[PDB]
Parts: sequence; C-alpha cells; structure tokens
Amino acid sequence: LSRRRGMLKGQESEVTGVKIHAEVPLSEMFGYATQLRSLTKGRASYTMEFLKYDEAPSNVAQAVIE
Amino acid sequence: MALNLQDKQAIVAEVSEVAKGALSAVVADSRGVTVDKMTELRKAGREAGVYMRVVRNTLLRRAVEGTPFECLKDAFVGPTLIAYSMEHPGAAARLFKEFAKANAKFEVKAAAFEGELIPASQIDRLATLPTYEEAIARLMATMKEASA
Amino acid sequence: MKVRASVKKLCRNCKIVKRDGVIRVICSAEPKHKQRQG
Amino acid sequence: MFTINAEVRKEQGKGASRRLRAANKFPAIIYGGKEAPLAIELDHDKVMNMQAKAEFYSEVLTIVVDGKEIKVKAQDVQRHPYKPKLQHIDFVRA
Amino acid sequence: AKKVQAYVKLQVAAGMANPSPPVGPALGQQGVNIMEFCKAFNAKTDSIEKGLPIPVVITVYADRSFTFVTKTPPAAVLLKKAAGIKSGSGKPNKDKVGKISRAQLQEIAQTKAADMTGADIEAMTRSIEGTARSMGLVVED
RNA sequence: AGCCAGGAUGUUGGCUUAGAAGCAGCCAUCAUUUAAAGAAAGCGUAAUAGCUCACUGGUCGAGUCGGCCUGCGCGGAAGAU
Repeated sequence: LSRRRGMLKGQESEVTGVKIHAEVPLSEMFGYATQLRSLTKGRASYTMEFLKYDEAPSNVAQAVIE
Repeated sequence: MALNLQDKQAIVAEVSEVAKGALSAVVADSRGVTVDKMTELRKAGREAGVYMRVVRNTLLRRAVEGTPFECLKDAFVGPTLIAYSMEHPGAAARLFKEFAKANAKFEVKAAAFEGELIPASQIDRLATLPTYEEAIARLMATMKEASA
Repeated sequence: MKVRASVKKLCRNCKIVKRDGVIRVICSAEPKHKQRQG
Repeated sequence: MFTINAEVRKEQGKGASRRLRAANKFPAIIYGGKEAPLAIELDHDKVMNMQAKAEFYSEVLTIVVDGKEIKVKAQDVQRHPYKPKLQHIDFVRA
Repeated sequence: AKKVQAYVKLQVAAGMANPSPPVGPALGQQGVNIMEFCKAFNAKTDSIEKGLPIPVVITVYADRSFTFVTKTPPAAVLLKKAAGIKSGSGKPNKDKVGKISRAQLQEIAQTKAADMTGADIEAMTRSIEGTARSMGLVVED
C-alpha cells in the first residue's frame, strides 16, 4: 500500500482478519487484486471508491502530457 | 573492572559485616535467574531490607580475603560458584530456612548447602530459630507447669 | 561473492582470512559479505 | 621535574643537524642569562614523549648537560612540517 | 507464578467490557472466550474504579475457559490526569516544555507501590524523576 | 579467548508515526534492583515477539590487549605470430 504511493490511516484488527485503511491513488491500484492475492496466499478481499483529488507528483504530472 | 582502590572496598565493607554480623548461609546460583534476586530482596526485605546481602564474590580471592579474618570454615566453601549471605540484626534466623525452601522449589542448586558459621561448622537445615521470641514456649511452660 | 580491491569487515560477524595468496572475508550470518581479490 | 639529559654540540651547521636527526637525536639551544649560549643535542623519542604533557611548556625544566643542571624554560619548538617529530627547540635560561 | 506461558497486554477499559473496533475479537480468539471477560472482568472492575487504562494477562492454555488476572497503570501516564498537560511536547524536545508537581511524584508514584524494585519508597520516587524528566520538564522543588 | 550462568524493574522514556514497544527519525539518556546489565552495540519484527552484545558472577590458569614510529613483502595487475 505504501509502495503504491499510498497513505495509511487505520487498522481495527476486526475479528480474524485485520482491516487496513488507506488512501491510495487510482493510477496505481490497477491490477491490485492480482498481487494482493500473491501477498496473502489468495486470502484477502479488498474494496475501493473515490475519495478526493490531490496533487500529482511531478514526474507523474509531466508524464500526463497529451 | 576497577583497580585495587576498588577491590579493597568490596573487602573493607564486606568484612565488617562478618566482624559485625550474626548468621551465614550458602548457595550456588548456576541458573540464577533475576526473578531469583527480585524475590530474595523482598526476603531481605522482610528480613529488614538492605540489612542482608548476597554479593556474589566466591573468588576466594574476595570473600575469603574476608575469611582469614573470621569464619575460616570457608576456605572450603569458596571453591566454585557461590552466593555468600550475611546477617546484621535479626535472629540467627529464617535466612537459613527459605534458602532450602527456595532452592527446593527448583530455584537452582544450594551448593548442597555447604553450610557455614554461627557455631563454626557445616550443613543441616535448622528452624532452631525464629521460634526466637518463642520465649512464649517458656511462657506456656509457666502456667502449664504451675497447674499440671 | 563480491570481488573488489578493498575488502574490509562489514557485519560484526565478518572475519577476514588469508587463504592461498588471496585475502578473503567470511560472514557466518550474511552471505552477501563474502569477499575476495583483497 | 622534567629531567633532560643532553650533550654539548661538537658539530654545527645544516650538515650536522641533518645527520643528528637521522640518528634519532635533534639539536636545540640554551640561551639566556648573562652567560654565552650553548649548543645542545637531545635524544628525540624522549623529548617527544615528555613534550606530550602540556606541563612541558609551562613548568621550568632541567637539562643535565655534562653534569650541571642548567634549568630552563621552553621558548620555542620546531616541529616537522608533516611528520610527528621535533626539529629544534629554543630554551630560555631561567 | 513461577512459570510464564502467554501474555499480551493492550490496555482495556472498565465501564463496559465489550469492545470491538479497538480490541474486541483480537483480545480472545485462540482458545480464549469472548463470553467470559464480561462475566469475570467486571467481577474485579467495580470494586475499584471504571473507565481509565487497564493493561492485563489471562490464564488461557488451550483449555476452553480461563481465569483473568489484573495489573497496574503506566507510570509516565500518571502525569496526565495526575499532573497537567496530556501530550508531552508541542515544541519537539529540542525545547524543554513541560511542568511538574513535586508534592505529587511520591504519593502518585506510591500508588504504583505493587510493581517496583526499590525497597525505600523514597527510592521508588527517584525512579519517577527520570520517568518525569522524560521531556526535560523541571519540577518546582 | 573459550565454556556455565545471568543479562533485570519503572517502561512501549518522551516525542513522532498507520505502527517507532532497546533498536526509521527527533530530544533526552535519568532512576531503580544489583554481582552486572546501555532508557541500548548488532540480528530481527507490520509493530510486539524472538536471537545476541556491552556489563557482571562462575570455570580456566599466565601471560595478554591495541595504537605510534620504521625495514622487507601481499592484493590491486587484462592483449593480440
């Protein structure tokens, strides 16, 4: 989550798993499922929805040039 | 470590406990944990506090350097690992007792309790002790003698 | 193993050994620290 | 307290001075008082270890030059331009 | 206790022993019973006080049920509700910010008499010095 | 130097962090209990956990540690009939 240019915000330890809470950019979550699986032996749901817009890191920004 | 100016204090202090003491016990702390000391310090605790010690020193070279003073019955204790215990006030007391009861809770060996000095001799757990103030065992020896 | 010209201990467990004509470094904890051509 | 044995210099000049220094000696000079100056040659490693203590430069100190005890103070030192060694010393007569 | 076996201490709360987001499940799930810390804890809760920090150890092997133990509060924390400020800096401790109650530190430490090594209860104070020079907050002694 | 032991209590110091529990950073680095044991020299951890060190007790039984200056050597060092 951190590697994915992400900010973390909480942990519960909800019963058996451990819900982890984070704000992580869209252009960076692509194909999460695939790897989240690899990291947790297949045992790991996840979910996401829109939250906000924040500044894009420069190398990102100057890349995003049409 | 420290030079002599410090190997001398561990002497002049520790030997004026013998010169000004009461009872002596014994014990070899191979496996001496720290829950070990913790406890026995509360025991020294009950047994006043800091009236007691155990200063590991069995370097013959140390807590025998306090022996050709008094208790030369200890040229024979001092070999191998040892934990010397001195009494200042208190009865020739219970100090004796829990060392056997302690180490008989596994709490490591007791040197087979090579024993020590009140008399000038060796081993054998005695509660010939802290009855002390059991002069009541000579109060009950009154009315019962007067009556019976 | 790394080869290098300057070799030197890395971990506290790296050891330095002169086998044949060549100076070496052996680490019992961390394979990455092996060194030769010293 | 510093006792420095020494010998009067039999040779002077750039030539000798260098020679001395090849043999772990090193020249120095005592001057001061109303009497003439004196050309000394000192054992190097000794003065080195001595001058390691700061007292060397403060205390009065004594030089036993052919059995006399001249008793002087360190005025000036010449250290090697890039080594840990001494080149020369000025001693003031006290 | 002459033999440790399993202990995890995550300061709970008295007034209702029934968490869920903080601890809840994670306090009892490996041979431990969530049903019995509201049958048993609260049996040792109301005799004293309720609401504030409770570290704790329990006696669970793999034996189904268990028996609950008690403990003691953190010591630099008795410098919150038992001193003043509740953080500890605000100006990172490049600045010596805090402020002390010399009267307190003995009897407020003494409240932690059952978990300290000093024979001299005054000694148990001298420990609280550094515990309370934890920022560099001077005591108006 | 080996080998046996211990290597602890305030306490996850404080701050800061999603988490900094001896050990990412910042400031502090005291006080206990002691034979000795750093508010920690390294491994480790998501963080704890876990393994070591410093230090002291035991064993052993006479030498031993590491800087300064200098002589001679070692690596560094691959080329074409």
